[PDB]
Order: sequence, then C-alpha cells, then structure tokens
Amino acid sequence: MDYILGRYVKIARYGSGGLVGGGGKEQYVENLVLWENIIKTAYCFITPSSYTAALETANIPEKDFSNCFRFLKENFFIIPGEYNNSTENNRYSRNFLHYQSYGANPVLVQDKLKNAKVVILGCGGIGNHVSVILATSGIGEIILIDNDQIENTNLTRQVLFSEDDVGKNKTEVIKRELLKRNSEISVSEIALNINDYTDLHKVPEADIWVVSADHPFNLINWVNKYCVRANQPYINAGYVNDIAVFGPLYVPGKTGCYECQKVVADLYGSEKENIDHKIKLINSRFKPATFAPVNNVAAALCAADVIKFIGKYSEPLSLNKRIGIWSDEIKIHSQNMGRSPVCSVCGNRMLEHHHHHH
Amino acid sequence: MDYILGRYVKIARYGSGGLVGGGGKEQYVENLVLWENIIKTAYCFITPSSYTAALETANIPEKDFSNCFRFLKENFFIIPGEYNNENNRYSRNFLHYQSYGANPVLVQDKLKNAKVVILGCGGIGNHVSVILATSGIGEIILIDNDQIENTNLTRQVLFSEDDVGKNKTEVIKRELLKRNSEISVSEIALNINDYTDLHKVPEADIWVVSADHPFNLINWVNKYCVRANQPYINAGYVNDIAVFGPLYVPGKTGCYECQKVVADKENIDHKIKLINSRFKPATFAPVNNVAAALCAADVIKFIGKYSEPLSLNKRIGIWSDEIKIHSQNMGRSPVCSVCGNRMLEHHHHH
Amino acid sequence: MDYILGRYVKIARYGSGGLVGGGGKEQYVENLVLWENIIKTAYCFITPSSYTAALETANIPEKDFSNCFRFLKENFFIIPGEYNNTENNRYSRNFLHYQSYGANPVLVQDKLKNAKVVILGCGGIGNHVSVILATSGIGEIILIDNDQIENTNLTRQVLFSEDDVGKNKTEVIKRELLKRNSEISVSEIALNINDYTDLHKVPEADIWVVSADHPFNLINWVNKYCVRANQPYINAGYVNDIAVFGPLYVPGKTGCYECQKVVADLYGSEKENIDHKIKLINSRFKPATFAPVNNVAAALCAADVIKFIGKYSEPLSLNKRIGIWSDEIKIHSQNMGRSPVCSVCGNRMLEHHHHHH
Amino acid sequence: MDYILGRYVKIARYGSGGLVGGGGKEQYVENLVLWENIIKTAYCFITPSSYTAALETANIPEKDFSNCFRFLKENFFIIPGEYNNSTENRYSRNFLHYQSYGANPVLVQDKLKNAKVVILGCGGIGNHVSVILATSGIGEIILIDNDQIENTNLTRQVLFSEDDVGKNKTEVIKRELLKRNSEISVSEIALNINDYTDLHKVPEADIWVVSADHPFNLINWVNKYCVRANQPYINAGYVNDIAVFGPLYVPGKTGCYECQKVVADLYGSEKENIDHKIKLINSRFKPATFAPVNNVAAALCAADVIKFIGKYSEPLSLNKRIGIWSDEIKIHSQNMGRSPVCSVCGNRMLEHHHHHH
Ligand SMILES: [Zn+2]
Ligand SMILES: [Zn+2]
Ligand SMILES: [Zn+2]
Ligand SMILES: [Zn+2]
Repeated sequence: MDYILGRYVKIARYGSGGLVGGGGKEQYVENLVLWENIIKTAYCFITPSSYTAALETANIPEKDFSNCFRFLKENFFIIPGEYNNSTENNRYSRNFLHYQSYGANPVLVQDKLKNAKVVILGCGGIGNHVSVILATSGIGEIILIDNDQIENTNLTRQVLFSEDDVGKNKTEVIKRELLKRNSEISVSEIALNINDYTDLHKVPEADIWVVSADHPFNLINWVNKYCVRANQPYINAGYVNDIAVFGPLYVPGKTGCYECQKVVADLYGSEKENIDHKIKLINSRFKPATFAPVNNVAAALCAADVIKFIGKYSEPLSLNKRIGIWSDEIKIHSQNMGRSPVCSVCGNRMLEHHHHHH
Repeated sequence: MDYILGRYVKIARYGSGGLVGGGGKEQYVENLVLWENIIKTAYCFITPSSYTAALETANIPEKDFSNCFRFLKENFFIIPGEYNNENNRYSRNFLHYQSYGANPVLVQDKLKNAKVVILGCGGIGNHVSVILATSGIGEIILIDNDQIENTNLTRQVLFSEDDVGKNKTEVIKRELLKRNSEISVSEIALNINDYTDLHKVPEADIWVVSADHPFNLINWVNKYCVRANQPYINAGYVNDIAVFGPLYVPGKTGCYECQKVVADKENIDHKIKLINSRFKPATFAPVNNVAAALCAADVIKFIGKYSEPLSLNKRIGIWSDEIKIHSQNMGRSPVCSVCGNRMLEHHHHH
Repeated sequence: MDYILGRYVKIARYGSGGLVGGGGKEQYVENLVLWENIIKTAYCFITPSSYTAALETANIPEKDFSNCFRFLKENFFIIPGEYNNTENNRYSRNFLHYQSYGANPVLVQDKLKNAKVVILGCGGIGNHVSVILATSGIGEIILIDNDQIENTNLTRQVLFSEDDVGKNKTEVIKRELLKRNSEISVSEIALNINDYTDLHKVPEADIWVVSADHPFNLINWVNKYCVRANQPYINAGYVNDIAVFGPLYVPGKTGCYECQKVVADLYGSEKENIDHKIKLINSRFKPATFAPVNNVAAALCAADVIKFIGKYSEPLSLNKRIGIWSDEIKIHSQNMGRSPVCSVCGNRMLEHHHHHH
Repeated sequence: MDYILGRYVKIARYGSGGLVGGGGKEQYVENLVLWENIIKTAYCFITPSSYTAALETANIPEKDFSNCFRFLKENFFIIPGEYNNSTENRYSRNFLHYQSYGANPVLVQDKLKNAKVVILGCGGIGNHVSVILATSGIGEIILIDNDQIENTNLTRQVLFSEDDVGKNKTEVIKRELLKRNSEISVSEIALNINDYTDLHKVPEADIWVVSADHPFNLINWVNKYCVRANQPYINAGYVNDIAVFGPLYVPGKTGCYECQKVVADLYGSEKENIDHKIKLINSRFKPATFAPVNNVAAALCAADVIKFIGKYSEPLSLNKRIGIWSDEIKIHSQNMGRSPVCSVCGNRMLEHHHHHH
C-alpha cells in the first residue's frame, strides 16, 4: 500500500508548534518537536511509497514515524497512491483535490455523481441555479419539474436566461443551457406544478429531490409528509425576504424530518372577525422583497450538500438543520431538526410522564 | 404627503400578540392590543393616504395611532407613495430597496450611471459580473488575458463546452449582452504582472479584485488605490473557504495593510519551502459562488447607497465543511505606512 | 505673443493621474484625461509658439486646449518667449528661479544691478548676507563697521582666513566680494553705531540690513530713524540657540518695529532683595551661539532682500518677525503689522478746520 | 564635584512664574514661590561651588535647595566646574553652546578633531557644509568630486572666485579650507558617482555628507550601499525652491531612506504616444534653484553632523526627511523611522493575523 502527500497540504510555523493543511481540514499542533517530525515524515511521502520504503529514508526514530504517519493518514494529508490516477485534465480535475482532501477516492466519487438521478422540484431562481452547479459537477441525470414560462422580471434572479427567452418554458431553456454546459448528461422535463398535495405522486423516484419553490408557502409541509411516507430523500432551499434558507436534507431512517422538532412558526389569523378580514387582506397583497445574491447563496450551499450526499465523501451541512444566512449582517443561524421518536410524521411513539406506582 | 403599505409586509397571530414584517425585519409585538392597533392603522395605507386622512379613517385614539404610524414608518412597512411608481424588470428588486427605506428609482439610477471594473474574469469575477449585469449595473469592464480551458468549466458557470479555446473576456461579454442588451461592456486584454500594470486599468466607481495569481495582487491594488482614491473590493478562496476581503473606501475604512502585523533548524526550513512550493489549491465550485454572491451584494449596496456593505473594515470567511462565518478586522490604523499621515508640520504664526 | 515651456517643468505619472511642476509650485492632476491633455499641450511649447499655432498643432478640441493653456500659464509653467533668449550668462540659474515666479529675469537682474544695499554691522550675519547678495549681482554694497577681525570670529564668519586676524572686517570682506564679483562697487564706512545720532552718517539705500548684535536697542534707533527717513530696512540676529529674521519695514506699506509692542506690567520683580539678584545674573550674560544658526538667519534675510529689490514675490518678513529653532525643528512667526495708535509711525495729528461750500 | 552657573543663563519675570534659560533650552516655571527659589539657589552657584558649600550661603529651607539644585542641574543651568577650563581658544564661542546642552566642551572638540568626514559631491551644498565643518574643528575632510568650476557656479558656491573657473572643485575647496584652518587635513578623490558600484571606491568615515543632486536617485544608491556597508550618512539637497535635508542614517539605531514611502519611483505613461511626450519634456529639465535655499539646507545639515560626531545632542534629522519652504513660512517633516519590514534594512515580513477557528 503506497501513500503520497496531497498536493493541497500547506505548512507554516504558528503558536507553540505549527499548522498542517489549509482551509477546513487544517490542523493545529502544540508540540513544536512533533510538528518538525510531521514535516520530516511528510517529506518522505512526497513520492508514492509504502510505509516501510518511506521509513527507510527517515532520520527520526521508527517510533515517532508511526505517530506522524497515523496523524497524516487520518487527516488525509497523505493518501493512497491509487487516489492519484491522472487522466487528460479530466474536466473534473479542479474537483479532485477537494475530494482527496476529505479522504475519498475521487474516481469513486465521480462515478456516483455520474450514476445519480436528481429531481429539481421547481425551477425559479434557486432550482435554476442548483441544476447548473450539479450539471457542471457531473450529475448524470437531472429531472426538471415546472410548468411556468419565463417572464420579464425573472431575468434578475435566474442567471441562465436571455432576453431572447421570455415566453418560453423554464424547463425548455434550462434543459438547452445544461446541455451546452455538459453534453454527457441526460435531462428530462415534466410540465407540472405542485398545486395540491396529491400532485406529488406524479414526481419520480430519484437519489434526492431539490425542493425550492417559494410558493405555496406550505409546499415543504407537503413534500415532507410525502417524502417520509414514500421513503424519498429531499433537501429544501428558499428565502424569507432577505434571508437565505437551506436545509434540512432529509435521509429516511437516518435523520430528522421537517416536523421532528416542530421548529418553524405556526400560522394563525385573528380570533376577532373584524381584525381577521384586515389581516386576510394585507396578506393577500403580499409579494416577497427578494435580492438575487441571497437566492445564489442558498442555491450554492444547497448544491454543495447534494454533491456530498450522493458522493458519500463528507457529512452534508444540513442534516438535521434548517440554516439561515443573513444578507444585511454577518449572521448564520441553525435550527435543530434532529430525529424525534415522537414526531407526528415519522416514527411511531408517544411522549409521557413517569407514573410512579408507590 | 402620501404613504403606502409595502407589499412585502406579512402579519400572523403569535404568542401573546403577533408578527409584523417578514425577513431580516420581522417584529414580534407582545401586546395584543398594540398589534391589533398596528393592523388597524396599516389597513389605512393599502391605499395611499396622508397621515391626517388615515387618522380620520382609523377609529382609534390619536395617542395610539401616532405610535403605530411611527412603528410602521420607522421599519419601512409604510413608505412614501412617491416610491411606488412601469411594467419594469427590476421591480422585484424595487421591493427590496423599498424595504430598506430607499427610493427604488434612485437606487436603479445610481446603478445605471455606475461603472465597475472586474479585475480577474476567472470564476469569482465571472460570477460577480452576471449578478451585476442582471441587477442593472450600467457598465462593466472586463480585464483578463487568459483563454477558456476545458478544466475551467467546473467553476465558471457562464461557459459552454463550445467555448473552450476562446478568450474569457470575450465570451462573458456576449453573455452579459444576451442577458442585458441595455448595458455596455468593454474588454482589456491584460493580466497584472507588475505593480505598473495597474496604470492601464481605468477609473471606476469600484474595482472587483478576484484573481488568485500573483499571491500578492491585493498588495499592489491597495498601494495603487489608496493613492488613486479608488474604492475596491477583494474576493477569493483559501482551499474550501470562500473569502470576501475588505471593501476599501478612500479615507473612510482603512486599507488592506492597516491591520497587518510584524510576524514571527534550517534543515527543516528547507523542507517546508519545498513542500509549499508544490501547493495546488483544493478548491470547491459551490464556494466560488458563495463568495462571488456576497461580494456582488456588497457592490450593489456600495453603488446603491441604501444600506451598509458587510465588507467595510472586514475580511469575511464562509466555511464549507462546517457552518461557520468568521469576520476579521481590517479597520483603519493611525500608524499604517500605506494610508497613514507620514507628514508633520513644524510652522506656526504667533 | 510666443509662449515657451519653462525648463523647470517636470512630469510624472502618479495615482489617478499625475504631477506637473515639482517644488513649491508642484501640482497633482487627479483626472488622467486632463493630465494627458496638459502634457499634450505643454508639448506644443517646447519650441516657442503663439496660442493660435499651438491650438492647430495639438489635436484636442478647443474647449480642452483652453483649460490646459490657462493651467500652464497661471502657474508659469509656460512663460512669454521674450523671458528667455546667453550669450554666456553667470546668473542664468537664478533666471529659472525668477521665471518660475512669473517674472522677467532680465528686469529682475536689472533691478538688482541698479540697487544699493547698506550692511549695517559686518559681524557674521551681515558678513554672510553680503556674499549672498554680492553673489546674486546686487550692484553696490556699503559695509559699515569699525571692528577688527579677532581670532575667535573665525568660527562664525565664513569669509575669513586665519591670516586675516588683525585687519578690518570691512576691508577684508570688500576684497573677498571683489574676487567673487569684479562687476560690483563696494564702499566702507569705519563706524559703529554708538548713539542715535550716528545714523545720520549712514547713506540712503534701497534697503538697510541691520544685523549687529549690540547695542541691544540698535533696532529701536534704526526704526525711529527709518520711519522718519522713509528708509526700508530688515533686522536679523539670534537669541542664543535661535536664528531670528525680520521684520522687513516698508514705509507706508507695513508695520514698524514699534507697532506691536505692549505695556509690560511685570517690569522687573516685586521683592527688592531678589530683584537685584536677577539683575546681577543677567549682567553676567554671554550668549551661547551656534555657527550654523548665523547661516540660516543670514540666508533667509538675504532672500527677503533679493525679493524686496527684485519685486518678483513677497518677502516672508513683511509684518513678521521669524524665529528658526536649532535643537528642535520649528519655525515661529510673530506679528509686526501696522498699529493705528503707534507712537512712532502713527499720527500726531488732528485737523479741526472746515469750509461749508 | 563643584558646580557653576552657566554664563548663558538669563532670567525674567513672566506669567504666573518665570523664565530661566533663554533659547531652545528655555524653561517656564509656574509656581512663583519655586521660581524665586530657583534664582536664589542659582545665585549661590555663580562661584564654582560644591553642593554643601553653596548651601551654607543659602537662606532657604534645606529641602527646597535640593529641588532647585536638581532643576538647574538637569536643565544644564548649572554645570560641573571642570567644564570651564579652555584657553586665552578660537572655539570659545562654540563652547557655551556645548555647555548649555550638557556636554564637556573639551570632550566635544576632541571628538571633532578626531573625526573623518566625507563630502560626497562638492556642489553648492557640499561646498558650504565643508566650510562650516572646517571652521568648527572637524579634523579630517575628504572631498569627492570630478568637476571643474564653471561660470554659473559662482552664484551658489560661496568659496569660488572669478579666477577659479576652469580649476577642479576639490582643488579650490581644499586651498580655501586650509586658509581657514591649517590644523586640519583634507584629501581629494577625483570621482563622480555615475554607477551604483562607484560607491565601493568611497572611503569609510564617521559619516558621509551626501549632497550631489544628479542623478535624482543618488540617494537610493547611497542608502542601499550604506545600509550594507554599515556606514552612517546624511543627505541634503533641494527640490526647486524647497531646501531638503535628512535623514541622518545611523546603522544600529535608525530608519533608512526606504523604511517608509516617497515617490515609489517615477512612472511614465502606459500609452506610448504620451510616454514619448513626457520623456522629451523631462529630458529638457533644469532645476529652478535659489542660492539662499542651498545655504539653509547646507547649514542645518552641518549642524546635524556636528551633533552626531560630538555626541552632545540629538541630531534633528534622525528618522526624518525635512523640507524648508522659501516662498512661505513652512517646515514639513516626513517620517522615516525604522521599519522591521523594510526591504533594505529589515529582516522580517508583514502578515495578517491567521485565526485558527
Ligand atoms: Zn419527524
Ligand atoms: Zn492603511
Ligand atoms: Zn509703528
Ligand atoms: Zn530601512
């Protein structure tokens, strides 16, 4: 078993020891003498070589070599030599170092993406944008579900549309634009909007559903019930005026669902009739105050989670979480949506006080 | 003067009272009576009305009305009637500007009459330009001298397979024109290899500085911009971490240098150099997008003058394998060699 | 009317645009297009040219050309061709300096040549001022001192050889000025000013340089005299550590040395026992002077004289007494502008007659 | 250890307290009780006297005498009696100045006689500096230049006669400095610095006076070389009518010319048709100079060299480039204090904090 140093590993002196690696997977080491030894070990693995062959060129004592090795190995600073097979720039090279640095065989990862089916449930700004990122990263099959046509005002949000495209169907244009970007992938269309809960029966099985159509406000409740019942993984994305929302990513039997922690606000009108008519009116007039850069942020983090989910190389960020990114301040909130045994949508079980008999 | 209720205000009964608002501006009103009173007053304005006419129409004592009115005005829930007037493609943004208390017509104008330079059309700048083009920025200037590689197709969301071989600059111009034929775009076949290259880059409302090579590009842009009085914004990544560096504005925010610090076996020192010499960034497409988008957001805010850019005095990092957004200080330093007063005056009368 | 570009004009790309000029008169032009336009037009004038011919030659529209021309003219970056025409001129470095101030160097030289300066006290500062003036072509100097060169003076008085200890200050500096400039005429007057009346011996001159470090109130007599004689003068000296120059007095135009003086309530001291002790300590006073200070004062004082006679820019000394520190970097200015109620140059003086016509 | 009152101390009633000192070393004391006490005790020291011997003569609280003593001592109003042995001297004028700054005047002169100073470039500034340094007692002077005296030099370089045109500058300066002080030695080196590498030929000295004005970038060279060769220097010159002097670079203990910013280098245009224009305009350039400015830079420069060598006071141009305006009362200093990160004399890089999490 030959190991090799990742081309993404950086080193610098800092604190009472040093830093190994860069970005998310960066490690900080206390003992300056250990830090030296890690550098020493790392050097030996610059060329793909077995544990014994690398050791044979080290100066440090065999014992410390075993420590550094395990360290560098577990952190993914040195990786199996196989994980390095080149190919002719392979289009997805700029993504291979990323997978390596998380400890995955980049070839396994791409194969999974190539073999995945992903449904875009709703093709406004967000689904639009997720599908590009997914196509562009090698998702094999994409199913575009929508029934609207490209309007005038859509051109601010939906980064794929020309002035030339007003009037045409959303899925039509997204479909041609994804084919321009990657002709090795297959894409289908379904002329459908979820107007009633039962419409969901018409949506096909896939590895995951991307669920982002801001209307109806309660689409997620539907999608959640349906997906729990139908054993179907989904991830949700959207916005609330100027906050970008994404998550949960729901995985049947392995995570919580949208109702588990009964997190988000219940909607009510008024008990007094004369003020309820006023509320009904005000809410009928409602249009969201959106901002395209927020659109984009939710969409990209969302697409990121899908890639991890199907590529099986890292824990997606939005397991058990609804996540809000603020745009008028540096602020990220996370709502807990971990599995609840007592959820009224998934799991069969009730919540009770102890009854002490004596 | 007429006021009108913004179309972006929602209401819901909640807890001891209820909600008025929606997004980053939602408000819980705990006192039921006051909430009801707010609805009662908000209702006068679905249809434009002066303050005094609305006081007539509502049937609550002037004492209470006056609070509810200030509450509505102060949060921009009601806004001047003028701010509402068409068949306009930017009209979804208009609500956003309204909700910030601006006048959407003036914000569009400011964007129309602005000029933005993208310095580095590789990925982040790529993406930033689209967002800016589609929000109605009047003129973009594209500054790259590289060719579209096959391998760039992963990060640079504007390009077809067809496009490999062609000039980065040139493709994105036809795309921005397809998306917005009203705006004008220019190309400058230039990469920045010496400090001196920046003299070729024109004067603009702001500069977007994305490109990853050379490692000390910001340094020159900074030096240049401090003495050129040129506002600029930095953006980029560090492996899987998206970064949108400080937005610098002439003698208001302090520069990329202000917060810098003095800083820190020659057999191991030889090895660290070598290893680092071999560095290739482990980079992740959805990251470019996050940084590009927040960077583009600060630009619209900067030109639109409707709320504070997040980037003032701060370098922001968004993680991707973790939910984490850290902010780093880049506020002004008095003793800073680049933007600090190096002069002293020794003269005086009586 | 030919204009021409001054040889003291420099250009550099800087910042949003660039610099034009260099020195006291340097300018930063923030708009690149206008800077570019300024040099495009400056280029027409390297060889002499009318405004008209330069307009044709430059290929920028009339509107822009007109600004650039004015910009170049206003700052004397371009100057009348007449101011330039050599054959082989000794003063031609200064000529650039005058040009840069907007003057006609020939007229400035003339005014210098046809002037006459009295150095009233040829001990160090005066010593130095005279060389500087002789060197710039002041046509006639009159040296006024009755002292002998002592060995100790060699520290402050730059013109003197060890050889010269013994001879008359006046006499040496006269030969030294002729060595430097055989063009000019120089006169001596073996005279120290010992009481007011001595000043009647000092001749009329375009200006008087008043340096002598004693008697303490020499300035006062010179003031009295010059106010009533209509004689312009400039004071110069030191206070230990500190070089001092000005005011430069101009009859009618400026303040006199008296104008800003004040009643001084704290006369000496209260307690008689200590008052005579302060007097005793001060009686023993000897100034701690520093040679380079002599030079600073003398030089600025000489500069004001050349400007006064040359009429090309304002002397700094007008209405001001200036002090330059030496153990600290620091320049202080003190007010000496006109006072209406001043004994020396104010009125007597009232008229009580009128005719109803 | 006997103490004596400096012969340069003056006293006056002023404000709430009084003044003790006169000159840059002048002190303002507020409590009039303390003031009179200071004068009381000063009187006691007019005669060279030990602390206790002076005390007997004093009619004030023994504790109060101790404060005044410490005041007058720290400020150099009283000085050790040893500091008064001189001769019947030539440098006696300078001696009170050194006393008043708290140095043994004799220590200081010895250092001056034992110093070697290089004048790198003998234009107007170098010229004038050498005279001042010579007449102040600098033991050895090394004049480096390869020019001949021209016609037009006589306006600036206050040592040259009309009979000297044609001769080498160092030749004439050397004769003129020997007339002024034959107790000193002077060498010549026929050398102009045309390339950076010519600096290897300049001898080692206590300090270099670097005053030559061509090329504009002499100082850059001299700075690099001096940093590398461990060589103190001080720089002086002019920008048209502004007189510049400083930094004085001291190897261990000071900033260098590049420790901060100025100019960053000329830039021309990035458009070719405009670069050719600026290229031509700049080739025609001659400075607009004013001799009185020369003198100011030269004098303050010499002053700093005297302090540096005599180790008696802080030179003014440490960590500073100083501009003295001549068309107005204006002095600016640019900060050139030491940078750890300087790319000429620093061993360290500038980094942002990296926060792990
Ligand atoms: Zn559940
Ligand atoms: Zn700064
Ligand atoms: Zn008067
Ligand atoms: Zn330095």
